[PDB]
Amino acid sequence: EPTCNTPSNRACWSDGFDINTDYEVSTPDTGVTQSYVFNLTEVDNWMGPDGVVKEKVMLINGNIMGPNIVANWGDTVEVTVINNLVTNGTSIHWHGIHQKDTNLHDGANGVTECPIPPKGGQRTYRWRARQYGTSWYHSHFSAQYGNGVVGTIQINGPASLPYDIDLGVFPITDYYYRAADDLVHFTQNNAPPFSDNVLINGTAVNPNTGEGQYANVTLTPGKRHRLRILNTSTENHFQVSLVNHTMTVIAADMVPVNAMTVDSLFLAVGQRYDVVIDASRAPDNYWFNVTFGGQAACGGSLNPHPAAIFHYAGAPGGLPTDEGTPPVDHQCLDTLDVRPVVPRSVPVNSFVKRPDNTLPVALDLTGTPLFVWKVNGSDINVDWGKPIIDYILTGNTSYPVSDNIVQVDAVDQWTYWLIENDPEGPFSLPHPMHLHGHDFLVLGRSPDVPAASQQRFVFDPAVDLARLNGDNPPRRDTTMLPAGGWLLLAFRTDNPGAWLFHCHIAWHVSGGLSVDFLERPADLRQRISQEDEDDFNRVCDEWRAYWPTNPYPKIDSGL
Ligand SMILES: *[C@@H]1O[C@H](CO)[C@@H](O[C@@H]2O[C@H](CO)[C@@H](O)[C@H](O)[C@H]2NC(C)=O)[C@H](O)[C@H]1NC(C)=O
Ligand SMILES: *[C@@H]1O[C@H](CO)[C@@H](O[C@@H]2O[C@H](CO)[C@@H](O)[C@H](O)[C@H]2NC(C)=O)[C@H](O)[C@H]1NC(C)=O
Ligand SMILES: *[C@@H]1O[C@H](CO)[C@@H](O[C@@H]2O[C@H](CO)[C@@H](O)[C@H](O)[C@H]2NC(C)=O)[C@H](O)[C@H]1NC(C)=O
Ligand SMILES: *[C@@H]1O[C@H](CO)[C@@H](O[C@@H]2O[C@H](CO)[C@@H](O)[C@H](O)[C@H]2NC(C)=O)[C@H](O)[C@H]1NC(C)=O
Ligand SMILES: *[C@@H]1O[C@H](CO)[C@@H](O)[C@H](O)[C@H]1NC(C)=O
Ligand SMILES: *[C@@H]1O[C@H](CO)[C@@H](O)[C@H](O)[C@H]1NC(C)=O
Ligand SMILES: [Cl-]
Ligand SMILES: [Cu+2]
Ligand SMILES: [Cu+2]
Ligand SMILES: [Cu+2]
Ligand SMILES: [Cu+2]
Ligand SMILES: [Xe]
Ligand SMILES: [Xe]
Ligand SMILES: [Xe]
Repeated sequence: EPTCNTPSNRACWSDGFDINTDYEVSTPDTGVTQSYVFNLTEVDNWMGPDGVVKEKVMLINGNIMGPNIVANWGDTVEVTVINNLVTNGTSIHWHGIHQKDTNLHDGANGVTECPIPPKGGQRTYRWRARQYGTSWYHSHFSAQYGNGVVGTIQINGPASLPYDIDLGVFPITDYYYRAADDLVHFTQNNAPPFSDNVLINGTAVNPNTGEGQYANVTLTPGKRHRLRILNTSTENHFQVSLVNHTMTVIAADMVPVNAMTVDSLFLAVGQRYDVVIDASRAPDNYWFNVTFGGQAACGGSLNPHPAAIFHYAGAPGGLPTDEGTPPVDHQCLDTLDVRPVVPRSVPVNSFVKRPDNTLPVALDLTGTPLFVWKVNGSDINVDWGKPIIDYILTGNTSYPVSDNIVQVDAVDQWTYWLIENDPEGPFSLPHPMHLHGHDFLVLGRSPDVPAASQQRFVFDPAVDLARLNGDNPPRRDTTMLPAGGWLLLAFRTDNPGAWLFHCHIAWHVSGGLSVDFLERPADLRQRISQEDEDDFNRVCDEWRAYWPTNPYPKIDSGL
């Protein structure tokens, strides 16, 4: 908990801890634990926020999102998850939480654990808050989170700018009336649909019926407000802007950055930005707009103008009256202009593309179903009843090809990775690439061009080394893989474990778009505590015993 964190000095946190402390190697010892229970249930014919009745939802504690997790830098977070769905297993991934030597609590069913069985299955996750900022959690059971199994994480800590009010979490998500599993089946043979609506902080207005409500945020005039924006969608990538206001970014994902004032922001799926907003405009009501760019290549909604209201306290009630100005087209790309407060530096003056450091993404339209995604020649397909961790605990090293294991034995070294976006395929799409267990450095990407321009780019050392940035590049957990192009990433092998790396569009990871970095398997087997081993076995026991009774087939990757 904080001892010197105030509106005038958000840079300070407590004795020996501030915005400049390297939070990757230094953690406050609070001795405090925050507890939550997530009770999952399945509801049919559920009337949602915009009036529309949905066939089926799967909810945490009977709400549209689960608990808002709130703790301090250095606390422990402990969550009991109880699966009262009918047929589905479940696993909760803590997106943005590195799980430093807690790989078994990562929530990747088929990798770190088996799914928690239905009809009362239970498991407790426990992790340390070694990073402060805005994150989120969600099911990793195929596309299950598309049904409602999702919520926010707020870990308090220092910030790179002074601010007066913390408005809290502000999750933005696409919203589909059809259920996740039908959408998985749909996207296996059909391009993904636009979203029926966009929920902002849990609420939206129906574009046809006018039912539902606008998110309504009250700003205190003259004050600096921290707003924690998240994109918790399954596919939609968002552009956001506040009419007649700027936003000053103070963090990207769970990494604080030097303050950057912008008129608008692109958020890929899974991305977060903490911003500061100054209520220094005439007291009034202002639209907060969700827009799309990129020639629909990274999403869209059937609601043409999803919005929230920003209301100055003391202003009249009612709807904003200035519809404002369309933001610049972000071309399905996040900004590489952010600079982490705590710096990292690495050499970018030489690189050789090789099979062992290249991950070629490929759309295969030649099998069944129609749309199958492959990485390095293979579509991922995990075994819920036999996670990689079971191999580790059993000394078995013959992993199925379908597990897309990329084994990395280097101890605490920087590793570089070239991701190629189907430069020779029929067509290519932007993908939000997400890495479990670490933040990566974004050293660079193919030239920024319009998202649907069909331009194809292969890494060329001769011209591309010069475009790389090794001097405190963007560091975060999610970044865009340009359509038709490439992305050059780097992470340090400081955390033994099995760590998924995949596109975060539910339909694409469903259809195979992922690898699994097996980081220091040898060190891993040694760091698994007896309590994690026993509990891993207990849960796998119960799943394996349940699965032969499940009425439904596994129809996708499992992720
Ligand atoms: C998870 O539970 C859902 C909800 O019942 C299942 O989704 C159904 O799946 C079947 C078989 O593919 C479809 O015919 C239905 O249309 C789906 N219903 C809905 C509302 O999506 C899904 O099969 C379950 N997954 C597993 C492996 O148990
Ligand atoms: C997001 O929505 C939540 C849920 O409605 C809001 O939480 C409420 O905040 C108001 C104003 O402080 C309180 O009167 C309620 O008691 C809160 N409800 C709960 C359950 O927390 C939250 O304010 C919204 N976020 C933003 C940024 O406006
Ligand atoms: C959003 O919330 C604010 C805060 O409650 C509402 O502002 C009030 O609006 C009424 C008239 O509707 C005024 O009489 C009050 O003086 C306002 N309170 C404050 C603190 O300014 C506002 O109505 C809400 N906006 C909408 C459209 O629902
Ligand atoms: C921000 O969102 C608002 C509210 O959805 C948009 O306002 C609508 O603008 C359209 C386009 O001309 C009008 O036809 C509607 O009547 C407006 N609706 C309301 C409720 O007033 C606004 O256009 C959006 N601005 C941007 C820049 O996207
Ligand atoms: C889960 O929630 C249900 C429905 O509200 C409740 O009846 C049940 O007791 C809960 N189970 C547990 C173990 O919390
Ligand atoms: C991709 O597969 C090739 C075999 O064709 C292998 O040599 C290479 O190491 C693989 N790359 C990665 C990072 O898995
Ligand atoms: Cl993660
Ligand atoms: Cu995620
Ligand atoms: Cu994740
Ligand atoms: Cu993708
Ligand atoms: Cu994941
Ligand atoms: Xe590099
Ligand atoms: Xe990576
Ligand atoms: Xe990948």
